[PDB]
Amino acid sequence: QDLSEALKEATKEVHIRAENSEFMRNFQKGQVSREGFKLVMASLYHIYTALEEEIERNKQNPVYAPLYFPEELHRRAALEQDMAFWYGPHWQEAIPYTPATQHYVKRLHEVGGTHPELLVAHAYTRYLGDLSGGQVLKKIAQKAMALPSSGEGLAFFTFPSIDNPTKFKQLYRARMNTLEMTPEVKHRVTEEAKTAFLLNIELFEELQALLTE
Ligand code: HEM
Repeated sequence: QDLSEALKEATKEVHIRAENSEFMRNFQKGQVSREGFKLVMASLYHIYTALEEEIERNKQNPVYAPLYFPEELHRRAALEQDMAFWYGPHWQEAIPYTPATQHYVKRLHEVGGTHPELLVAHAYTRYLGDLSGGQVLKKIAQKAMALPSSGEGLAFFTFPSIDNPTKFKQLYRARMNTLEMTPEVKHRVTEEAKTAFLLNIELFEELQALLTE
């Protein structure tokens, strides 16, 4: 069975759980505040920073290399612009770095540094979501918070080098399917994808509590 299918199957249950975290439930209903939106976007800034550091570290490693698409996919630059938008020109000392964010970053560095054959799980969990359901979330954010169609403050959700997210997702899946796969790697990759999802749920749990304190 192809890796792209194996990952979709292995994470469909946990995905349902992630959508129904209290934070995402509120987000999807259009009940996201600037305060809540800033917290989550600052946490993604740290997460994607770590993810992409490790991608760059492993760009030539054949257990990752076919998924090397910085121009199309990388989010760090977009997130910097968003941080300048939401937090102002001194954003680097204004943005929070929460413990649940630190925990996700830590696992990203473990994977990138010690288990790079699992990095695909982490890329899959973030980028394929961003190209799919992230575009729905963009539209809700825009409407909730009166964010302009010109895209300021939502650079994260914008892929100016990808014409068509569906076709690119199909390419990315096809290329995932060219990674050298053994039963051992496949099984652990799908497990790590479930972990990546849990790390995201734990962040959403944490942020909700911080908003409700
Ligand atoms: C309310 C929150 C969310 C909504 C409404 C949402 C919605 C979606 C939608 C509509 C799709 C496309 C499904 C399909 O094409 O069959 C999707 C795919 C995806 N979503 Fe999300 N999602 C949300 C949260 C998340 C979170 C928190 C993660 C990961 C952290 C994520 C990861 C993904 C991934 C990896 C895919 C690709 C599945 C695949 O094709 O293999 N989603 N999601």
